[PDB]
Amino acid sequence: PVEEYLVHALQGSVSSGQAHSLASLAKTWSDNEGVLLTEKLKPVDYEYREEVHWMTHQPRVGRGSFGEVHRMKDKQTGFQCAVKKVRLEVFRVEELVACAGLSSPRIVPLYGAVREGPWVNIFMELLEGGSLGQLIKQMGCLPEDRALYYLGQALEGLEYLHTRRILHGDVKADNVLLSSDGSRAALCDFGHALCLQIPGTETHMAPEVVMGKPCDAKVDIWSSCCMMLHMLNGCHPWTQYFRGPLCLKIASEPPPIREIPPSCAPLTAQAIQEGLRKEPVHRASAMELRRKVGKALQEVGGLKSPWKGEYKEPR
Repeated sequence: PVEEYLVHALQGSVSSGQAHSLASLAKTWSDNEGVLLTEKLKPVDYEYREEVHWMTHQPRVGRGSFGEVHRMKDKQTGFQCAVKKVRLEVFRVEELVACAGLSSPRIVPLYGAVREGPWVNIFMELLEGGSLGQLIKQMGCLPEDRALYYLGQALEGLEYLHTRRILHGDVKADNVLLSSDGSRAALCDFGHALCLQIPGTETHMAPEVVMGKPCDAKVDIWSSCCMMLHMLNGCHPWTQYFRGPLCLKIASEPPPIREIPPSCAPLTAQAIQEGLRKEPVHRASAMELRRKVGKALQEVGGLKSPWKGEYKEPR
């Protein structure tokens, strides 16, 4: 109830504050208010309004599944970052509560969040390498060493989250952002996150999700391995082989391990198989798989292939 009391001073205002304060306010989001977490983004006279205090790039172009992620610039500081626009009516408290206060090089830094009208604007570091999703499309598919390298980094992000009892909930290439030189990958977008003790991408769904079973951190591991397949093949699993209601096929069919490219090294194939066990209790954890994937990268000679480089044909 004292938490409830402190939230009142925050309501109706945009302030520069700390992560815990943003999390507490976000709990009330189920007309301009919020907390900005970096001095690079500054409120003006209790406000932070779109096209007034911050502006989106040029004519508005987006990234993300819904074209909801934009480049933006603080008009006062000149600082450039990314904004994810979320509809207030659909906003999930966990999108901010699960990630406010996190600190890991494997998770994209949260810069703040501001409600304005029917919008929750979530601000974060702009990673100028773009998304791993964009990279797969741009390059066709990724060589084995680079795919293992990014899976490894995603799994390190997952270790950090799972230890803290946070389920990401939608691990996929679109949700992995890259530094300008491609050397650093970080998890982003906690829209589907859950605090342990709402559907992610269907192709990446674990059998226990589709079957309505109780879910734990292992769901992120299955999804990360569907992302691995996406990286190697240039397409999602279940894209070929099945052409109807997809959720049923995930439940009834063997894991999509037949999509592992034959040319992959044995430990790569082994790692993907352990992450794609249908029963969660049999599936590798984030730590186990991260060690296996790190070893697999070493087994193919470490990271050698070019950042960008040459278009490789999708399967």
